[PDB]
Amino acid sequence: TGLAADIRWTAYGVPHIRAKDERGLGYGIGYAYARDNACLLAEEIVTARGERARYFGSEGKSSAELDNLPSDIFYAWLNQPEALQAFWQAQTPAVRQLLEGYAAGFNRFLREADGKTTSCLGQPWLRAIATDDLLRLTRRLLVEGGVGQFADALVAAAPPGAE
Amino acid sequence: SNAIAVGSERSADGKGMLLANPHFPWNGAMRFYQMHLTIPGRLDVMGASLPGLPVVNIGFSRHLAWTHTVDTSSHFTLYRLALDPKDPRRYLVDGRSLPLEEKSVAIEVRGADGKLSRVEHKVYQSIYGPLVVWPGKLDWNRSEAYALRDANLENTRVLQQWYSINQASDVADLRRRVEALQGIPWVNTLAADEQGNALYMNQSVVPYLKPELIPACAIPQLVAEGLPALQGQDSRCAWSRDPAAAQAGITPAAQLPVLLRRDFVQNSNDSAWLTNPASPLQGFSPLVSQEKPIGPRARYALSRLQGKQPLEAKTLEEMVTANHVFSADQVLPDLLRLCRDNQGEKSLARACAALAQWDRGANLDSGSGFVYFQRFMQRFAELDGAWKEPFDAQRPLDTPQGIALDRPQVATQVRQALADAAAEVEKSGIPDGARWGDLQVSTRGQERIAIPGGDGHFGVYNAIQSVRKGDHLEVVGGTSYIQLVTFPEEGPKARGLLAFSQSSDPRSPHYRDQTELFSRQQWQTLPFSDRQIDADPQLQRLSIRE
Ligand SMILES: *C(=O)CCCCCCCCCCCCC
Repeated sequence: TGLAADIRWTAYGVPHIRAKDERGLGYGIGYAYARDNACLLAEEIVTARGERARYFGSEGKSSAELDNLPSDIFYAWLNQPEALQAFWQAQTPAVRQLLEGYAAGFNRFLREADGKTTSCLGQPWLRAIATDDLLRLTRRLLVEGGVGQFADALVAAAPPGAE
Repeated sequence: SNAIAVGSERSADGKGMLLANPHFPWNGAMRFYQMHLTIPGRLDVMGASLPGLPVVNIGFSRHLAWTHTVDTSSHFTLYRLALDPKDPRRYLVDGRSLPLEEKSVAIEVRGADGKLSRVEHKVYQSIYGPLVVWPGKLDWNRSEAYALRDANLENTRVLQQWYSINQASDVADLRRRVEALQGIPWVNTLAADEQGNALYMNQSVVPYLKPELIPACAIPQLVAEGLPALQGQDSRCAWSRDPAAAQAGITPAAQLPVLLRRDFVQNSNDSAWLTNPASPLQGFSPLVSQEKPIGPRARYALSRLQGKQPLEAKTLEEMVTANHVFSADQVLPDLLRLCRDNQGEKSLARACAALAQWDRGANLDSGSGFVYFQRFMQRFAELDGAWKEPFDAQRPLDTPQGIALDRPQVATQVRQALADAAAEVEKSGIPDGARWGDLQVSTRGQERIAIPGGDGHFGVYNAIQSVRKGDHLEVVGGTSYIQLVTFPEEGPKARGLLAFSQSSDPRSPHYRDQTELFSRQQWQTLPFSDRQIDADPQLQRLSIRE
């Protein structure tokens, strides 16, 4: 609560979010983004949570074209609870509020959605999101120029046998 | 990605101007999304961002516009480990045997039977970070392994960094806010403001090693392949500490390239070096910026930007919409000469006809010459010493150029390359007088939309990357969010498009509306002022709370 946003959309579905604080601003962002891209975010959160194989089995790939299971291993390693928690505790109040609003706004759209702009309505993986999920997305983007480019290489790193 | 910032000394109105032309995926977790964010009195910023981020990543405000390009700086280092001779799960630092740490993760897997099973996986970690295996390159054998230290894992400042950029007033404020926090992971920043400053910063999170340590700490054979690899058996090859760095182990801001000018700055994913050739950026760490031959997108932009003529908004727009295949400038004239020299050679006839009739563009109506040209260039790239003028460090804007047709062996190889390229094009299902736009498309439901542009490796500023899917090339990345910003007295004038549209959902009214416009290269107003927003006949408004 204490979450309020004013949203204007201009041509082509461009949102203009006005609010009195970061929390309301987040709220508007997440609501507007969910209207256009709920399924994308849900899919990418699944990826970033390392839950691809759980929903889709080992035969599929993420949108970065990694096999589900190696992808899951990488993201489960990347986004361990302590990494998330340390990351959260380092955030400024303003950023925390931005993220809280966003999660809340995304979930509000999910509560109300009737399929008008959401093709994955009903899927078990389209779920309410939490701030940790946005931290998971953030960290996935953070390492895109580093260990992210070696996700497969990390999963493959196993010690030698008797050779 | 491309970025050009124009300052008071070159713009047609004596003020700042910015072209933002990032090249990013059309799907997934890096799909740009447009938004305007306002907390009245203290925040008013518009642009585009990555999924899940409640900040603007590339945008503009009242007196400022900025954008980003993937940099050539290193954001991690590999560490070659020397293994304990008695135990390949132990590694030596200063000759002391340290054990690897093991972290297990457990993953649920949906089986064929629809039921879940638990997969346990061990992740081996050293003091540097996790081990990585690239078979035939970075192995884990009985004498060596490689670990990876990612500098951005400890960058908790990334979100605060963009929020801060979103609040910046002008170029000097932006520079301050970016240098103070050092939260940018892996991009350059280019910016212009109303007063006419043009800024380039190679200001990101980059592993720090003092300059006297580099030659001794590098793995020579791996750095020559462009991998940031260090000796992990030596404690002195740990990233250096400098109390002025915002994060331990990273390069201080004072040591990263910055260029402040009133004429122009540009970047097309090459290093800082020739950001503006009138003022070269040099003497940086090899982890930071090296003096390497620029790609053709940069060469193209410099050929348009150098000189004394004023630059208009339209000038910069047309650098994108021209769809000019700049790599043609280097090879096509000699290639066409070789075609004339081999008239009546049956294998070359169709290729040479197509190439000589080609507009040298990646426009919708561009002839099949572009297709012949691409396949030839792919083979050309594999030839040894075929350039008439090879890269020259003293003429970096103008080399390489031309085909060494005077060397008889090269002439034989280039012709065989052209025959082979012709054959591949003729094998494929390309019709008769089919155009580039008939081939390159973006699928939208059961329909297809022709997409102009082409691969940036061929010097097309409007970079579009496609993959073969059935009978077409399906666009997967490239030109995405476009903004072109100027600063007339009333307020920022911003123009552009989101190439793939706001929504990735087929059910959306905004799934393909800007894609139709991108096809026709019809850029639009990006409304920023209340007035601009109110002038929009499609205006919708909703207020929400809980
Ligand atoms: C061309 O190189 C495209 C550059 C696009 C970069 C988008 C802005 C940078 C976003 C990184 C934010 C990291 C979030 C954790």
